Amino acid sequence: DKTFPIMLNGQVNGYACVVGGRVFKPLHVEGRIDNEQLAAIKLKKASIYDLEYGDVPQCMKSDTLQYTSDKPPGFYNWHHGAVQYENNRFTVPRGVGGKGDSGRPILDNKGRVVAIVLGGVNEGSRTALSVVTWNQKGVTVKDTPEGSEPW
Amino acid sequence: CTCVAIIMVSCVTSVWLLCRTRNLCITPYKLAPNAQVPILLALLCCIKPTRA
Amino acid sequence: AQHTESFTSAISATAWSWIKVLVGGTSAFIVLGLIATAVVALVLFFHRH
Repeated sequence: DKTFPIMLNGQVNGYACVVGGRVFKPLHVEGRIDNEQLAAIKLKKASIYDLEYGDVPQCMKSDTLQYTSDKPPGFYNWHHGAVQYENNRFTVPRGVGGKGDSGRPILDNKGRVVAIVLGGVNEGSRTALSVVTWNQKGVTVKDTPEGSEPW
Repeated sequence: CTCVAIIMVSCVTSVWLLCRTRNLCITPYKLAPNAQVPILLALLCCIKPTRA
Repeated sequence: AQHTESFTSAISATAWSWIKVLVGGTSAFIVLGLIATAVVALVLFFHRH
């Protein structure tokens, strides 16, 4: 794939994804991007939908194809494991869910992006992820678990 | 004082009866978290709507 | 003067029409604004489920 780290005094505190049409970057993190061609991106704030301005030209466009609605509950390619559910996130095991790795995409079997993680450092014996999802026709929904700290 | 006693003895037959039906509105639906409530009883007839 | 001038003794019918237009229309222009934020909140709430 193609995802970028955000530098803050030499350390990683977030991951910025790119989808065909608009780039993405979480609101709770800050720093400088690691690209010269992404250094001219007009940064702007938004609501909890996590909307950034994808002003990148045609040179690196069509990177990650968007996945539509009617998502099956089957296998999904998380970067540090796998997620198998549709309505909410599958209970990933312990160990994963640290800090500074926000915005990591959850891919599909065909390499298509379907959600972007936002928070949930720890819930207890399991770990629930607060991701953005598209409900029935493509309207973007921000879904959160009870008491999920940003991550 | 009779006017404020009839009101206060009939205002306590409200919450004894309205909250009795409001418990019966929702208890066949917190027993079923995998089924969606009808939209008539979601807001109008019973107070509490669907959450997440 | 035989009479006693009051506070509203000078306002004509045409001058009170401009009072009601300048009050009624601009107050209702905030009611349209206030009803707009209570509608898209309901739309985004219905997108949650």
